[PDB]
Amino acid sequence: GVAEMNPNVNVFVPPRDGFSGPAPRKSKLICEATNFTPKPITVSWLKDGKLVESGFTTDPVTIETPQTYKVISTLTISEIDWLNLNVYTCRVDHRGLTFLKNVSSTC
Amino acid sequence: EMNPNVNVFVPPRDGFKSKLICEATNFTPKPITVSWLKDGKLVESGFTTDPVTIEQTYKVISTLTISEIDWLNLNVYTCRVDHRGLTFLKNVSSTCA
Amino acid sequence: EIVLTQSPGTLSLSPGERATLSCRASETVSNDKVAWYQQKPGQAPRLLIYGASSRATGIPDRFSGSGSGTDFTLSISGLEPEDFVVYYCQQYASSPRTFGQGTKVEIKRTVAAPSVFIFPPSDEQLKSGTASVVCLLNNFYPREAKVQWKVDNALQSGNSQESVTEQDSKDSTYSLSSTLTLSKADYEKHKVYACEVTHQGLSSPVTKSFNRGEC
Amino acid sequence: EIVLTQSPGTLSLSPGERATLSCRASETVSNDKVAWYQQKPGQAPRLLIYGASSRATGIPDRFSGSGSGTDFTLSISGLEPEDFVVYYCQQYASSPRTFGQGTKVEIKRTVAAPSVFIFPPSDEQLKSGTASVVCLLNNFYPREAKVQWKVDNALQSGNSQESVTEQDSKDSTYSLSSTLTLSKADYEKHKVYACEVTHQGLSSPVTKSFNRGEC
Amino acid sequence: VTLKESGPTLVKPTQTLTLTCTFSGFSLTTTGEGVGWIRQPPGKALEFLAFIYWNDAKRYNPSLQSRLTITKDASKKQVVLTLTNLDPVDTATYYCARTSGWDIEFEYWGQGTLVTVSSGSASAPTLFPLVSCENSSPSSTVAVGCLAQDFLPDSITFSWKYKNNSDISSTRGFPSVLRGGKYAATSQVLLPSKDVMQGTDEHVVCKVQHPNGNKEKDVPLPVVI
Amino acid sequence: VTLKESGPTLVKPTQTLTLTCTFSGFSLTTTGEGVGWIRQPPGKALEFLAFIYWNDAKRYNPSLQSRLTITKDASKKQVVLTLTNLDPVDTATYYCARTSGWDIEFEYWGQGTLVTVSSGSASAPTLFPLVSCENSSPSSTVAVGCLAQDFLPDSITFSWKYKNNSDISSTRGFPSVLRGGKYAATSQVLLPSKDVMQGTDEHVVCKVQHPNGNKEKDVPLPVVI
Ligand SMILES: *[C@@H]1O[C@H](CO)[C@@H](O[C@@H]2O[C@H](CO)[C@@H](O)[C@H](O)[C@H]2NC(C)=O)[C@H](O)[C@H]1NC(C)=O
Ligand SMILES: *[C@@H]1O[C@H](CO)[C@@H](O[C@@H]2O[C@H](CO)[C@@H](O)[C@H](O)[C@H]2NC(C)=O)[C@H](O)[C@H]1NC(C)=O
Repeated sequence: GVAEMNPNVNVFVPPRDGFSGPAPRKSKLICEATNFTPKPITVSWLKDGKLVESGFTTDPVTIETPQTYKVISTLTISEIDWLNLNVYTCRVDHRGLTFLKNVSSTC
Repeated sequence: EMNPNVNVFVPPRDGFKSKLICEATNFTPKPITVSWLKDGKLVESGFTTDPVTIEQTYKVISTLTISEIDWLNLNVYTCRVDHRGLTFLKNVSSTCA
Repeated sequence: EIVLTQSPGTLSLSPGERATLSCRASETVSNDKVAWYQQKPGQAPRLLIYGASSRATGIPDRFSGSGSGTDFTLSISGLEPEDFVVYYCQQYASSPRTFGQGTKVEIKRTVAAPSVFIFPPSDEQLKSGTASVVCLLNNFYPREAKVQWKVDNALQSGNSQESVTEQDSKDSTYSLSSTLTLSKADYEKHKVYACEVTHQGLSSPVTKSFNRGEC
Repeated sequence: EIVLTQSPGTLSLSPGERATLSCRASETVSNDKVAWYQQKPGQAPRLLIYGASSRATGIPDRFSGSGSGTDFTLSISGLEPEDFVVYYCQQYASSPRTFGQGTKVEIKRTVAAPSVFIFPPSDEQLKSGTASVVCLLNNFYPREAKVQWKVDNALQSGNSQESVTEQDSKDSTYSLSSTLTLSKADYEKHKVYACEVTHQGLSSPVTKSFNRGEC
Repeated sequence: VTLKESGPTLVKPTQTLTLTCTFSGFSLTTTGEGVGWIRQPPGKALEFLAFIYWNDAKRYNPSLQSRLTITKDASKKQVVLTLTNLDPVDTATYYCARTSGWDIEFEYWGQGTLVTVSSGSASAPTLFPLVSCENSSPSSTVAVGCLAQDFLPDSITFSWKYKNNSDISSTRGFPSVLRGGKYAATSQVLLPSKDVMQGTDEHVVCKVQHPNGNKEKDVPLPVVI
Repeated sequence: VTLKESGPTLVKPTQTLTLTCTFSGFSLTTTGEGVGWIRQPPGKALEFLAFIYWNDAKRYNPSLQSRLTITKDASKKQVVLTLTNLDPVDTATYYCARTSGWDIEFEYWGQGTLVTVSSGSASAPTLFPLVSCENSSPSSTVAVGCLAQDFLPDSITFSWKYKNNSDISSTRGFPSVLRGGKYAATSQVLLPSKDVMQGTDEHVVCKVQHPNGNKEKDVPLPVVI
């Protein structure tokens, strides 16, 4: 068949005018990680403690001296759930370590 | 021939140099040009273009390298998309501003 | 003293063609007392035709043996897949008997692209005071190949062996093992270790180099 | 009346091997008055050997002609790349003279996968009252292939032609054209039009279907 | 020693066919010299028709007995071949050769002429566009064809050109096929998909040449992308 | 008619070598019957040593004259072959056959035994890890080897197993090579790049069997992912 690092969780949220389409409007959530090796990360979405099993598309991990990689994910959400102040957490499992990142729309 | 859906993402309110993604999914044909602006001025360097994937539709995304100081000062980053001669603009700003 | 030489040393055949084997003798043979033998790499040899005139018991009629004097051609019709072995010709009219070199046959397969993987020695082997670097090749054809070591722009010879396996039953390929042995003092002075492979199917030699203690 | 049959009708050869051509005759020939001719697809025929005994002027010595009675074998050594044409044997001792069938040779090339592209008829052709559906295949080997039409789970026969090109100089392949002709009234009643291809290199037939006026 | 054939190329069935085997460089005064006729249909082998020896001695094929006439001439150095009761299925390219000796037969062949036996007249070729429907898997390349129908004789060479007056390597070309008396030709080209989805050319022209009318018609490119 | 060979397998050079060609099913009372000795080095062809006829008449090879002795016996139905002045370069597998008639020679062969002539004793096989270094182009598949050195004789069959007590198709196996008196062997295995990056195994074992000691050592597997 010697570089061991930790992933950096980066969660993207839509702006105040990022919703479009017929009512109810829908948006997307992106959780990316860069500068980490190896790549045992499994994409998992948690909505207020509830595991999401539908509406997500896990794209294949691409390729960006250690060899780094990047993974891009997409989760379909709704505008109604965004107005109820629901915290979305991007679960990251890297070599057994659990990485969490709580985001919301509170100013 | 369909109009691409321009969507620009913003960093979270509670902090995160972040990145800007301008998705243009559900577009045809495959060729598409995506650029970036900064307060109405052309951007020379500081951004890349990911290869177009396959979702018949495709998927094209762009990454812009910005800073936290230059993002919370009422700066508009319009994602100019030229598709079949049609220029698509999307002006975004701070949600809490 | 009769010297028997079988030329060529190797030949590529096909499953269902004619394979001609030659048996050159230094001098003549009385009453054409030349016999052929079949030996399998892993089993015991067997006698096919005695005296090059009549066949023995248990030998199919597809084996034909003719020739007299200093020429003996062993023609075989319908080469079965289980007959790709090394054959020999032996005479018993010399007082005493003598043997030859032998001819090795194989299946004519298209030339592929081998992938050479060099394994640097581990740290546990260096503690004993000896080091060895291997140069393994897989899926190459034919058996004829050249393996050379180029360390610090210098060619090493007289201290490297070349051992090759047999033909695969399901792949019809070969695999050689070239181990470069050296001492502990001769391993801590050089920097780059690699082996050069020259293959018919490759338009340019491929070298796999590494760094000392940086991989 | 002497009937000459040349079997087989086709044979695959190699650039530098021996090509044997047979010439079977219904009866015997007086004084072995059988001659061979060489014809190129696009030029005029020429006489190589007259009487199957002596060669003519301007013919290389690599062409050998032997045989007598009802057997005539045309052996050629060193088949040049510019000799892949159709040869014929003709006798002139029958009062009058008769010809045969001929044997077509080709270059032994590996089997590939053809790429079938079916082109539905345009709207301008339908205005004249006639419709035609083509079934074009390229880069396939050998020439032997089966083309069948399956429209509405029905096999159409007796109204489709099969025309194939010659051997390519740089590709050594062939290209056949299968046009399915029909009337305007017979084209507005069916829905799916496709042609089935059965190739040796393909383990499953590939069908390219479309929709009437929806592509 | 050379020979040349000439005569009409478009004749009607069941009428009169005449061909001349013009030769120059020898005379029919020695022995063992004769001129024959050999034809080959486009898809069949050589066929024997008749042969004439010297000293006013000619033979005929029993299969075509009492159907062909041989008229030699020592003044014009040519032989007139009259063919009556024509048949469209007998369309073949006739040839004539010269024999030098008993052993040598048909050594110096001629050139030959193409004679088409059909009831139709000379009409300009009609070109029809061929829309390419390559859905699902476009594979590697997408091809476009230019249909050719209602042309006589088969003397059309295809030539593909770009929209900006360029040259396209056609190479692949199918021969003609008898379609109820007339001929039908089809020719395509393997155009890469990279130059189609990127270029602004929406169609290509199909320019062909024919001695009975230079017809041309561009074909649309639906593309796949 | 069957034959069987037996004797020591580990002997020292320049001492005494004795082999017995045990046979049962026939007797040396007729004419044209004899037993010979044929050896073959691992990489060379067959070599003739000696042959003995009946009625107390034996011959010797002029190349090895005055170096071999033949002692037959009609009571034990076996022939004792004494080999003096051994040489490590003469290591070969000896065979013996029986001849039935003048024309038929060496028809019923035996089994044969492997005799190694070396000054070293029987030592346990020393296994060493072989860490792979494949940089730049990952290619498609990467193999891992298990070094085997200082073993005698060559009776080691390699076997690869996973961390969870499974089976790995080794298939590929290289023969041993003489290394200054001892033997050295190396065995690799083609592991797919998909299974390695999926499992969580950090090392694999190299289990081998030898009649002079069952040694094993795991090699590091830094994985790719
Ligand atoms: C006509 O337009 C075509 C575009 O379809 C041109 O083809 C391009 O130019 C290069 C060089 O001539 C060609 O080899 C390629 O097929 C095309 N380029 C790419 C990047 O696809 C063609 O050159 C034009 N003709 C002329 C005379 O300029
Ligand atoms: C031991 O672990 C290995 C992991 O390296 C297992 O191999 C995987 O499981 C399947 C089913 O047995 C194998 O066919 C594949 O090679 C591996 N899967 C993938 C997706 O790579 C192996 O199964 C385990 N052994 C047992 C007995 O469960």
